[PDB]
Amino acid sequence: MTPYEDLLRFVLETGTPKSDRTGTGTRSLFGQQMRYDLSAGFPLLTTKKVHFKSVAYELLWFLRGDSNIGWLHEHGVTIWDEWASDTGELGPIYGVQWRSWPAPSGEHIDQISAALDLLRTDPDSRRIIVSAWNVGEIERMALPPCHAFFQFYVADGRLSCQLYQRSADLFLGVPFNIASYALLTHMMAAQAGLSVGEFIWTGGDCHIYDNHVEQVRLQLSREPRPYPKLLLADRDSIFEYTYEDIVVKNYDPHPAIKAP
Amino acid sequence: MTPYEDLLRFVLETGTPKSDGTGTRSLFGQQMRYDLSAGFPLLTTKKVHFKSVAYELLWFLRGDSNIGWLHEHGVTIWDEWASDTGELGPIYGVQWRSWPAPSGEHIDQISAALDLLRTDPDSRRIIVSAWNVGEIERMALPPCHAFFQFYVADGRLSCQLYQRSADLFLGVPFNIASYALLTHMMAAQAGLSVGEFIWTGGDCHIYDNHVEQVRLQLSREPRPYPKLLLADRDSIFEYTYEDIVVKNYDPHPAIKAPV
Ligand SMILES: O=c1ccn([C@H]2C[C@H](O)[C@@H](COP(=O)(O)O)O2)c(=O)[nH]1
Ligand SMILES: O=c1ccn([C@H]2C[C@H](O)[C@@H](COP(=O)(O)O)O2)c(=O)[nH]1
Repeated sequence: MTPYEDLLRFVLETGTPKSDRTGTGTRSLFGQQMRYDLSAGFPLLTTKKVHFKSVAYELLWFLRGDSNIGWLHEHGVTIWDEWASDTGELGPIYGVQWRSWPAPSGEHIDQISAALDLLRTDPDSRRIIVSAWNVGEIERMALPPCHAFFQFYVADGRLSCQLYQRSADLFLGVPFNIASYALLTHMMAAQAGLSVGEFIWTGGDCHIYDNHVEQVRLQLSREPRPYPKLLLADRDSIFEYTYEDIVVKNYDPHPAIKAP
Repeated sequence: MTPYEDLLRFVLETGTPKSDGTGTRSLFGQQMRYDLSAGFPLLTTKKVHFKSVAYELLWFLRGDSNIGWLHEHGVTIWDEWASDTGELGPIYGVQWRSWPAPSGEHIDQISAALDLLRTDPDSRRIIVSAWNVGEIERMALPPCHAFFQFYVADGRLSCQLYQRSADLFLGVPFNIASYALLTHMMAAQAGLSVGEFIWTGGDCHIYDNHVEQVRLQLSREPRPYPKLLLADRDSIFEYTYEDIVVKNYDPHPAIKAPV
């Protein structure tokens, strides 16, 4: 019922001091795991208000296979601007690898479509995998992939997804990542004719930045509310979902906490 | 602490029955954690064939696509898949040592990782991937231990493996010992102590034809782990089988992989 907050508390109390690329100190643990039963509720956080619009649009953008911020801008989303070129380009980041992993043949692999196929025709496959960690291409990316690699699993007509995320800004970043992949899992399940199972979040370096400590204590003092419910309009292709096809119902968070 | 045996028990009791030719019990997203300071996680509840483990890893480090070097040393675990020339495709070690970049250049992920460990231990990008989406079809089969990350805190090197598919009875004992061993080498080459080895799996399964063997293993009292000693070397690529001594290994009898 509070996998994120449990993890957040554990790292707060138990994390090891560790210097960071950004010059801010962190407390961190390595190899941590959160598990959500999606059937019980949609894990958009209630102990602090999370901006779902940013989440949903970024995901739709990924599913386009889009390396340009343009389409995000058409929709008022600016979360990627900082890193873009004067043309708006970011290099072959997430979505580009999801939809268009360049194969030696000179062709391209749509990992999203490949996975949906497997889920429909061979649900017991243990190879239903999407990777964004394209070693040869990472240098051309504005940023190395963070949520790097994910797998699907099917049991009893329920779809599960496990994400491997190599680095996790537990306070500022992870709440978006959880919501994003949960959303992805609903979209995949709907398109594969399955229901939702578990979302499993597995992290590499899980850290609380030193300048978020007070914000974390605030958030940990709050009693979680019941989770909202996720609803999707009917579509016959994952690539046809729009922002308007998604509804987050009964989302009742505590107030947003702004970070320094 | 016996994370392996715990996991085995857990999957045996709560696993979902499934298909694939043999059926399995399956759980998804299971994690195991070993403090390498406390001992080398070479299983004591059955004799684990470490010879095959150690040689396989050394073979990986070589970047070798062909099984020749493994026969040279008596190891037959990869036979069932080789071509008549004994090639396997760009499996594990090819990806570790020479991931083909679009530039025509090859990336040595091992050296890159070692270099970060020496140069920038705080890095959260210290990763080796075998999951080369474009090359998987050329491989005799797709990678199981698909990729791994290193992490340093307080001079201690931890490693995390992501393994998409896990034969809990036959495969996982090797995967643990192999990545445990690789962490010791990396730590030594980097001037670090050993921290934790974290095993994270995808489809974690016991084959239906392994249940009796699994029960035998679980009735056995676990014994203290052995200790691993690595002779000195100047480079991770120069280690040899003889550099690797597992002291004080006192396992219960091996358990034959059924037919
Ligand atoms: O989807 C993301 C992307 C980034 N980060 C955080 C983790 C790190 O704190 C930082 C990126 O820093 P590096 O690990 O690359 O150094 O951003 C996330 O938490 N989730
Ligand atoms: O290092 C390895 C390699 C393979 N396997 C197992 C997992 C599966 O049972 C089988 C590979 O089959 P697929 O998941 O590819 O179907 O081998 C392991 O457990 N460890």
